[PDB]
Amino acid sequence: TTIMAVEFDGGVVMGSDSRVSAGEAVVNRVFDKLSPLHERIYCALSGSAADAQAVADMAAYQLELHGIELEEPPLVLAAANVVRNISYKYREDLSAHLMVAGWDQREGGQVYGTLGGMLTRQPFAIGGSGSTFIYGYVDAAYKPGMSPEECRRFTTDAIALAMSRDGSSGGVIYLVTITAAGVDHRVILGNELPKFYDE
Amino acid sequence: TTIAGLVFQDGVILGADTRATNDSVVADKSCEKIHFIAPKIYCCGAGVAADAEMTTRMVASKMELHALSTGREPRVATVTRILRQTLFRYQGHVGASLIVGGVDLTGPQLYGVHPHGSYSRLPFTALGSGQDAALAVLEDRFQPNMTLEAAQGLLVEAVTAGILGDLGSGGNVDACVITKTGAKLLRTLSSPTEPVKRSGRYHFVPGTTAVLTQTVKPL
Amino acid sequence: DRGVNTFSPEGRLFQVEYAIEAIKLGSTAIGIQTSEGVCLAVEKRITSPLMEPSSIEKIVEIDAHIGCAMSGLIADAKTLIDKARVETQNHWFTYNETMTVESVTQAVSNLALQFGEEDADPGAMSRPFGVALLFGGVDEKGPQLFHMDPSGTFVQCDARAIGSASEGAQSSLQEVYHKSMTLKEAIKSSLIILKQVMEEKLNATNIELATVQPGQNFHMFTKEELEEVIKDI
Amino acid sequence: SYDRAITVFSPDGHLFQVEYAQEAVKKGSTAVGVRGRDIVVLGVEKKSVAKLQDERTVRKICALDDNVCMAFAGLTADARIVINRARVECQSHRLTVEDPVTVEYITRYIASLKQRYTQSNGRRPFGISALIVGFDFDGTPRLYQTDPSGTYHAWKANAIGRGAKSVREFLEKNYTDEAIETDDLTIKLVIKALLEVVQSGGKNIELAVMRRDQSLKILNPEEIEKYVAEIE
Amino acid sequence: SRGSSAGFDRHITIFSPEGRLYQVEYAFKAINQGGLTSVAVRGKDCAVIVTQKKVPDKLLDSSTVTHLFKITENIGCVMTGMTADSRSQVQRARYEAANWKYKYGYEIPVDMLCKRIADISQVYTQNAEMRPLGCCMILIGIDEEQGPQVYKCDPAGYYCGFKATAAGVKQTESTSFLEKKVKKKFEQTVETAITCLSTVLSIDFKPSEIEVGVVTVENPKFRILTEAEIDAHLVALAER
Amino acid sequence: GYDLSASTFSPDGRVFQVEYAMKAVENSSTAIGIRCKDGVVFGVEKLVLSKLYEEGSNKRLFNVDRHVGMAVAGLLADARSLADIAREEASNFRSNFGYNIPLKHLADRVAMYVHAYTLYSAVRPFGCSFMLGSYSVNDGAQLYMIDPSGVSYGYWGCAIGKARQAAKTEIEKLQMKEMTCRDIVKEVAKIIYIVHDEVKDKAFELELSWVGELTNGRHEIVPKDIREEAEKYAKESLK
Amino acid sequence: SRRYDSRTTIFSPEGRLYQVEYAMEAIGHAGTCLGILANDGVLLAAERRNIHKLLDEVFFSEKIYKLNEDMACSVAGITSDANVLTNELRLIAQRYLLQYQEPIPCEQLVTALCDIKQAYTQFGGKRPFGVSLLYIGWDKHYGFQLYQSDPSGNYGGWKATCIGNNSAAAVSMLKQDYKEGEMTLKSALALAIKVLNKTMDVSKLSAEKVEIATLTRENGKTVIRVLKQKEVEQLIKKHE
Amino acid sequence: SIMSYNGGAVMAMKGKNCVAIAADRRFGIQAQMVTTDFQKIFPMGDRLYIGLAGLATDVQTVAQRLKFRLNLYELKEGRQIKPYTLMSMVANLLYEKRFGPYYTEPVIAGLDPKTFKPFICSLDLIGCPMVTDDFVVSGTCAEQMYGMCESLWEPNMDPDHLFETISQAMLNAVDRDAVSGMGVIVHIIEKDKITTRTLKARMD
Amino acid sequence: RGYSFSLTTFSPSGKLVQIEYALAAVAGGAPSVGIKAANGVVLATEKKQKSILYDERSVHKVEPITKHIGLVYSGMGPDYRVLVHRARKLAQQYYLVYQEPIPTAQLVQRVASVMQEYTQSGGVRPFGVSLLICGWNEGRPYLFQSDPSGAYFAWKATAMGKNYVNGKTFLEKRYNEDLELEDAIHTAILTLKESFEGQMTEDNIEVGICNEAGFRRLTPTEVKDYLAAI
Repeated sequence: TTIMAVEFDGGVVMGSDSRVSAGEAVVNRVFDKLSPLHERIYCALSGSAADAQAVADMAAYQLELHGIELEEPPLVLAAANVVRNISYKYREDLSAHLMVAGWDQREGGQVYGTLGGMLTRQPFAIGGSGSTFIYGYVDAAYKPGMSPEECRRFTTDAIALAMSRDGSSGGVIYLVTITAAGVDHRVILGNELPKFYDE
Repeated sequence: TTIAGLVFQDGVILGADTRATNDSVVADKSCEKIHFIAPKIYCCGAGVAADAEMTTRMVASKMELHALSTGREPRVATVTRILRQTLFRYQGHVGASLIVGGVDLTGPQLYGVHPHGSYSRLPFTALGSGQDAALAVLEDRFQPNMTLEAAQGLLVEAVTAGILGDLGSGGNVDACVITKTGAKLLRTLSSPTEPVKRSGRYHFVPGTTAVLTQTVKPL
Repeated sequence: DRGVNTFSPEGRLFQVEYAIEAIKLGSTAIGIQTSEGVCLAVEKRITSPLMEPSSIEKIVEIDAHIGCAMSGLIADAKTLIDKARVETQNHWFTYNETMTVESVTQAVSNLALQFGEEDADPGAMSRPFGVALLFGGVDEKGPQLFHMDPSGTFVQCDARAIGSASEGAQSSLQEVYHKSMTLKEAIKSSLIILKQVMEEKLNATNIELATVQPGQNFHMFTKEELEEVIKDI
Repeated sequence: SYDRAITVFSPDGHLFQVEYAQEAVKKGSTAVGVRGRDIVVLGVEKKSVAKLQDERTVRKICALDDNVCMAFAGLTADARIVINRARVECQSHRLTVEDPVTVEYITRYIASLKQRYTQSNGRRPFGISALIVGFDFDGTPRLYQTDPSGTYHAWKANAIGRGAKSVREFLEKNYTDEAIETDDLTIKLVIKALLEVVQSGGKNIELAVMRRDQSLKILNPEEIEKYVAEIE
Repeated sequence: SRGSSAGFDRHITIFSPEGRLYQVEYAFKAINQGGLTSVAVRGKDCAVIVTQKKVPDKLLDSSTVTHLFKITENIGCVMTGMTADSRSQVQRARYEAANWKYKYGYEIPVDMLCKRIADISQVYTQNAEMRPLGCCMILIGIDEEQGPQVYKCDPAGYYCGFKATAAGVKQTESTSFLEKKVKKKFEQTVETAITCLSTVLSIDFKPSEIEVGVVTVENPKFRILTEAEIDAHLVALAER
Repeated sequence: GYDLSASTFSPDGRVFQVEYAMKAVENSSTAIGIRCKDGVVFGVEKLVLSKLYEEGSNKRLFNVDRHVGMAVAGLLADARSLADIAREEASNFRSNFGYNIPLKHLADRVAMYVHAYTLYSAVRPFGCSFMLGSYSVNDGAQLYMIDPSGVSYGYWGCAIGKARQAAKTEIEKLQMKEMTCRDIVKEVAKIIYIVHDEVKDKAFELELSWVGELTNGRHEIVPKDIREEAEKYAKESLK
Repeated sequence: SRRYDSRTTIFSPEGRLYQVEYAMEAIGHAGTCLGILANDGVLLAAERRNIHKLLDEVFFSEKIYKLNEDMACSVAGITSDANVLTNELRLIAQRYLLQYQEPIPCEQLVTALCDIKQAYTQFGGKRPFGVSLLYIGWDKHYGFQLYQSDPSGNYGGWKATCIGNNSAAAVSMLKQDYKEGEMTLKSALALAIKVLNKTMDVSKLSAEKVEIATLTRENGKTVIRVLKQKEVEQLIKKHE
Repeated sequence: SIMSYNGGAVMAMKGKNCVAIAADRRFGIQAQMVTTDFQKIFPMGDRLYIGLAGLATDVQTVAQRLKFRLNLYELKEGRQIKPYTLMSMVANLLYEKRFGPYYTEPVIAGLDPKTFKPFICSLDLIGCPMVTDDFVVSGTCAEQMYGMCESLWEPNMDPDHLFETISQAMLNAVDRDAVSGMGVIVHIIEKDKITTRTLKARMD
Repeated sequence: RGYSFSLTTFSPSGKLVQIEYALAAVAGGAPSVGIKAANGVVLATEKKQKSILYDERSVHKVEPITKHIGLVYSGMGPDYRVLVHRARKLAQQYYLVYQEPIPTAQLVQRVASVMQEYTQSGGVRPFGVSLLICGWNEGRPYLFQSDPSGAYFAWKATAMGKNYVNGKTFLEKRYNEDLELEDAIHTAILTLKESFEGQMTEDNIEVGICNEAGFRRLTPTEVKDYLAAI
């Protein structure tokens, strides 16, 4: 599991690998780790896939009631405060991690980190078990002010690196670019993952 | 217990063995596993047999009641949702690794919902102890848009590989073909084993059993 | 019909006014406070010779230094008496000392305006206590006699008459009482007033009498002692 | 839950529900007791002879323990409730003290109970007056009367139920130490009492008997009628 | 009978000697307190709801005096009668939609929404302590199966399907005219609604005095027609 | 009559308890607000009932949250209770959603709260209206006026209390869409000095507040110098 | 609110629970029901009000319910309340059989229920059950038994009694015609058809206007049996 | 093992219109034979017996609660319980204690009330109802009974051959177990009569 | 919190006046009719349909409770929706607990109980509906009528709502025990047709049938066919 988000000017880009493994044999070699919380707020799951799913659904419910009751698209800060509350209130019972990202009229693109029940906006907020192998790459290749294609090819590279080394991560790489226009869901097949030094 | 699924052009098809062990001993030889949920939504059962039975039966009731309520077909999204909230509330103690499948107005949908609540839509899957062989052959021969006959023989290859290749999964394979038209429970599709006869008659004439006390009650 | 918590056009709860009228039907009791201690005598008002005279006990013990006379709905005052008993004994357990009279009459006085018909988490009290108590006792502050009524107001009094003929009798209390009075004089005086007020002819059976002195615990005068004191009439 | 205040004061200080419950007792089947030297007798008037009637299940003189029995009068169902609660509480007393209950304990208990239902939310007062008779562990005889108001008393011999005025006048006139010198003078005292109020004295308001350290003894209807002719 | 009354039948929801519920019938007398009249009609393609809009004070922020209430992304709503009760049923209906979406995984159909809300007004018309919410909520939504949907739930708990309707003071003349037009047959639909309502009121409305909602098969999302577009349909009415 | 509880429609369908409670608001002292280009202003005809009271007794301009003001009227204790309910509302919203609550949603929640007491015989209506003001860079100035019925309307200019009509006829004299706070304060002052029936119920105080650009959205009572220049000018406009 | 309380748990100015006595009026209007206690068995005979129409008679009897292995009960008056009471008695007796592993005697069962009816008659303010019950059941302590309970919670053992319509004439005829300890089961049948013949004023008695079920002992087991119609015609004809 | 604390095994078996239920009779604490007439086969109707096994207290408690719910059913209904209904009832009852489970592994044997079709079923200690067609077993010595039954059972045996088969099944099957035996009880359930038979088992 | 005392009190005559009044309300309801054939049961109820604006196919009075049970009522609609949802709840509990289709006599016992609970609970009025529950199982037809008072009667054929007396007298002369299902439906539709007042159509009268195949509503086409020949 290696989910990743990036902040650029018009919006964000949430890459994520597509494997969920049970121990040493995989259960699902294609699994979209990006479940929408609203029209333009995706949460990248990780950890206990069941727990992450329940949190994504409850958070989508509250964000939808709060969404309609104000009659205006709920700000991402709202979403990461509800997922932050539900991840903090149950922290002894959920091994979940939800890099909730999205767009909103009042602030533009955002990527909030919510490991362990905390809330911290960040430029690029990578997570997942494979995320411990790409800190080097992302630190060496991240330059603020990235155009969208730079963000997409960037996170594709990073998750590619994590996929080659990590056993908890493999398969295809999903990418979505959230902006004022809408969501642009894309998929990276295993024949298209950019090849790195293989030996 | 080796249950599998599959999705083809027209609809889905669920497999299932017919054995159920008691810790080292094959208790049953013809236990059913493709249970009933809605008129076209079937739910296979792996794992703790009692908990798959009870869970899928409760959710069966909620979908029947709901089905009379909305005056409509039940959508498999509903079944999977109630199943995974019921499974999630208990925190994985209810080890009932369902694989629910059906055919909605949206099209054939083969969900798979594990004991903690983690569901995942996907085109082919196989739960249970023989998920290794079933995942093997399904991985090796699956294709998008298969013929229903190729689906039937393929799934039978899968659950068969579970039957021969595993200990706690045997007897006959059961496959149920679901389509937009309706459900057909093709009970006992294939029967690999044949050992049903014998050659030693073991009869004792009445009187060989030493009876101490007796009584008869007319009804 | 109206509720129990209704204020009249004059500003008093109905149930406390009608209850303080209900106390007016009870048998007259009187006690007096002196620097030697405090006495308590109450008319039993026996109804028939078939009754046991020792049955009617309108002067009961609350602890080793607090004697609680009453008048009115004698049934209601059981919850008050048991309340006070549990109170002073819990006070002794926790704080390892005897409980002051003001503390007791204040505590037991908290269950006088605690009545209603909508809060009622239990089936709590549905009307004010139809009891007028007169907690008597001695503490480190010495002899004190605290009146109490259904309205929950506990007031320190030098000597007070409560019950049916408590008005006239109270006039006798302001008539006779003086601070330097000796306790046997208190007993004699109070018995004189009761003899003034009682309908039946007085005797040592249809009354009781108790006192609590600085070194003496609470004590109820038996038949012979009561007779010995009534020899003066 | 029902939390209305049923029992509330009225514009004289009276608790009208209590006066009304005592009205219900004043129509109850007349009962009487007396306290003798070593015996305690209770008599319950006739109640409902009704030749098809069953005797055993329509008596008013139930057992509360080995040493505590009770009459009553009025709403018989209510008295069944109070009897039940008193029984359970007697046994809980033997659980927490190991000593059988004094008559004062159980009587003051039931008086507390009746007092609570006179003074709680949505509960009417009991319509029962209970003449609980019993023997303290020292063996002294005990007569305690408890009315719906909750006030209880020791008694030499007191009568409850309808016409308790005339019968109480009777025990006021005829209760003497010559009257309770012996058993049979005691029981002929009780039945001699109710006979003013029991139609066709002889075999109507049969009674009950308890001897010192002896469980409740009951008629013996033929033996009631012996005394019947003996007094008539 | 014939208006007979006994005891507390005229005070709470208990059956009078006839069998009527005077509190519910009085509630229907209470929808006429708002002094309004709303209309919803549905053609094959979309369901349109048009209402009055009385902004008399001139200090009223006209953006907030509205009887249209987006219930979901696909479910319209037009109240009538007492106001605050209408607000409350809007909150409760929104909670129902979010809860159906959470538990059951899809958009609540209009039939199950208005059915549910009717179930929650019946409880008022049966228990004795709270009164019936005096406000007849109309819904409009496009189910993928049956198409344009308009359901009317009232304080009596009833509800039903409609090819047209109206709620408020002039429900009688509105329904009369809609009889007179449905018997004579829907594309414009909106022209029908504004023609009917303006007829029974006889006002010749201005584009600011009313509001319009539409949910089309081509556009499921409930939506509000601004005073400019309502100006378009109105001027399209005057020029024939 | 037929009017013994809110859960009883009359034969004509009017919950007489709500109407009565409105007659309770209308006996109180008039308060007014005016939403304008850059915020909201509140005045309070706070009649002082005796010279004993402290300057500042019985304030009717609260602070339900730092970006929302509240002017009340009528039975004042009930106003305080709405203060506690609203404050709990904004606090709950900041703990749930992590930012200042939009005032519109706050008058939704509170309006449902007041409305919760006009359905039962077990409780009575709040006999008090009130106004809410707020300013924010995201939504500008907003003014909502809950009444005893629970209905929430947004106003450009509002008035609640006993002289509501005269205060309305005074408020319509303004182009409040084109004024700023520091000029609105004077005109609200003139309004309160005009609508106040002086010879009956003399001796009131003027208690003002705004929230907007100049206060950075932080609702705060008016500076004493501004309140005194305001009273000076308004009284001069009386003349 | 206090205007609405009927105060069903209060005494009158003369000490008479108005709701219990009004209930006694209701059961007073119910169909008569009487059973007789004998030596060889017990029989119940109840006037049916399912008389005669397009009813189906899907059940085995009308007013006779089976309570355990060894008992039977007859209700009179409010049918629904009789249902609730029957279900409650079944629950009681089966809890006794759980907690003691033997059948429950009749006296204990009747007391357990009558404590319930008394409980409603005392507090809670609910209306009391307007349902009188006659019981029949065997127990190894005291033999065949007949228990009459009424809405006030009071009950008594009887040897033969009648509750409901014309109960006075019925108990009168029993007083004139019951031979204590000498009535046989068949003598009980004949007498019961006597009383029901004289009391039921609808006029010529049929097999359709009553039902009778008898309980006896057979081979260490109790038998609860209803009389088929042929036996009823036989016993009425014999009565002629 | 909590199950083998008392030992004991019960089986049923299906014939030609008669299902025969057996049981051992040794109530014993772990190694101490305590009683030889402990009842494990509790009737639930005219032709319906529910043989339980396992820990003794769950034997008697499940039997008594089941008889509770069954008398409530038959009274509230107008009918004896059909065997499939009884199976779903007992499965519900064991399953209500899903996390505190009764250590009982019942087998239900009987006939349809109306059509008189043979019926059996075994259950696990949490209620997985497993209807079968040839037989069932339950208890500490299940395996020996699977051997003897699986070798001795035949399709369509009339009552008498049935008693022979289940007889030798219980005898051989319990003699190779320590914690069971001490006699054997057998019930034949025909259409018209019900024969109870105890067997001569090793008393050691 | 809500009123806790019963609102239905024994009148001094002892007849529960609220249930008299509720029965008067059902007596004013739209007419309904049920008849039991030899192989099934018919249910046909009159649509008191106002203006043609109504989407008649939007809601139905004859709702199935399971695959083999129906319901028709007479009186207050929303109350009926309450009893329908309650019945579906009960039959589903029974199906979970015993794994069998609930016998109709049982379901009518429970739903009769629920109709009784509100004649006695705190501050609720009795229902205002008289159900007709038709059911099939054990190869046998069932038809029960529950009232506001909670009691249920087993019927051959019955009528309720407006003019139910003339309806029942109409059935006494026209019901025969050997009536097959279709001729039963003819008899019921004639029964309503006696006092319809409005020229029945396939839109304004509903028809339900319960037979061995289960319960269901007859589509207005088929009901139109039966509305032929009359």
